[PDB]
Amino acid sequence: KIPRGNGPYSVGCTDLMFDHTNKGTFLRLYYPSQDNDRLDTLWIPNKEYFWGLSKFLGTHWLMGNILRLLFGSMTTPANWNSPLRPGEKYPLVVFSHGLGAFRTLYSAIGIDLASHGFIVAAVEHRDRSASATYYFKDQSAAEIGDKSWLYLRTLKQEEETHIRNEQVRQRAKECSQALSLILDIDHGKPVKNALDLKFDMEQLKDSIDREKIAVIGHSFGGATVIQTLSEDQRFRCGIALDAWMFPLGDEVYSRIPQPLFFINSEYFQYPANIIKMKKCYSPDKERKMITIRGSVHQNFADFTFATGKIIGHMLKLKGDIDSNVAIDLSNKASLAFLQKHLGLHKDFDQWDCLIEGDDENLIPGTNINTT
Ligand SMILES: Cc1ccccc1-c1cc(Nc2nccs2)ccc1C
Ligand SMILES: [Cl-]
Ligand SMILES: [Cl-]
Repeated sequence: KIPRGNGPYSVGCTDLMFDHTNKGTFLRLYYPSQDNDRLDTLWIPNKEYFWGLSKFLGTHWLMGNILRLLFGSMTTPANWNSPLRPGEKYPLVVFSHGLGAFRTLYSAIGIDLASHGFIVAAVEHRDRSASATYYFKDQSAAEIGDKSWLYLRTLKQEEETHIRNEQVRQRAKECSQALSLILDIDHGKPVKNALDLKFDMEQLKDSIDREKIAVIGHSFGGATVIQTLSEDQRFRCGIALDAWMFPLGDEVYSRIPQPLFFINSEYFQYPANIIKMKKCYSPDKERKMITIRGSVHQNFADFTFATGKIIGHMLKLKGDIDSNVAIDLSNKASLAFLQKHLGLHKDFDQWDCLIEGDDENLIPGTNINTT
C-alpha cells in the first residue's frame, strides 16, 4: 500500500492534458479535496505503461502483461475526481519523474504534499525519458480517445551526453509550460481538457497562491529541478530528490539563485554526482543536503510500496530502512524547507531540524567522500 497523506487535508486526484498534442502539457494533479468518499485512484491506468515498464527493465513485452496481471488493479489513496477543497489559496509544486517513470509513480509524495495543503502537478514528460506516455495526433483523434503512444528511448553510449542534456532542457520547458497552464486556469482561462474526465478545471480558478511555487523531482527529475530553476524564476525554490546530475550542462551550475535542497539516498550516490551537486554551492546561495540512512534510489518512488520486504530488497526497491520511515523523513524535511523558502504560515517548521540532517535515520550532508 501507498501510504495516505500525514496532513489534515483529504486528497483528490485527476488528470489534465492540454493541448492534446505531443507538445502540450500532460500532468496528474493532487489537491486538497472537499470530499473523502470517492473511488481510490488507479495507480497505473493503462496496459501500455506496463509494456513501457518492461522495455525499460529490459524484459520481453509479455513480462508487461504479467506486471499488468499483478499490479494493474492497484490503487493509490486519493479520491479520483473529488471536488477541490474551496476557500483557500494553495501553494503549487510542479513534480518531475525519473527515467523509466511517468506521472503516476510518485503519489506517496504527491498525496502527502496535497494532504498538507499543496496543489501538486506531477508532469508526464514527452522527451522519451518516460517508460511510456501518450498524446493525440489531432483534434479528431483526441475526441474519440484514439491514443498515440510514445515509448522510452534507449541510447547508444555516443548519444548519452547530448541526448540527456536535450531531454533535461525539454523537461524544464515542460515544467514551465505546466506552470503557465495552471496559472492560466487559476487566472480563469477556459481550458478544454483533452481527457473526458468528471472534474471541472474551473474549480481551480482563484485557488493558487501564485507567489508560492516550487519545483520537486526525483533522479532525472532532480536534474530537471535544477535546469528549471535556472530557466524560470517563477519557481521560488526546488528540492532535488536523489538527483542524477549527468544531464545538466556546465553552464547551469552558476545560474541557480533560488534555495535548493538535495535529499539523497545512502546507496545511490557516488563522487562524480556529489561533485556536480557541490558545483551548485556558492556563499550567497541557500543550499542544504541530507542523506537518508539505509536508503536506496527507489525509496522516493511508489515502487518502494508495491512489494513485500524480501522481494522489495531483492529488486533494489527497498533499503535497510523501512519505506514509510524513509518517505516520512523526505516529505517532512521537504515541508519544512518549503515553509522557509515560500514563506508559508503553517506548522512545517516543527521539522526544521530534518533540513539539518538531525535525526537518527539522517546523515547531515553526504556519506560520500570526494577527493
Ligand atoms: C514493483 C513494480 C511494480 C509495477 C511495475 C514494475 C515494478 C518494478 C519496478 C522496478 N523499478 C523501476 N524503477 C523505475 C522504473 S521501473 C523494478 C522491478 C519491478 C518489478
Ligand atoms: Cl540505489
Ligand atoms: Cl564516481
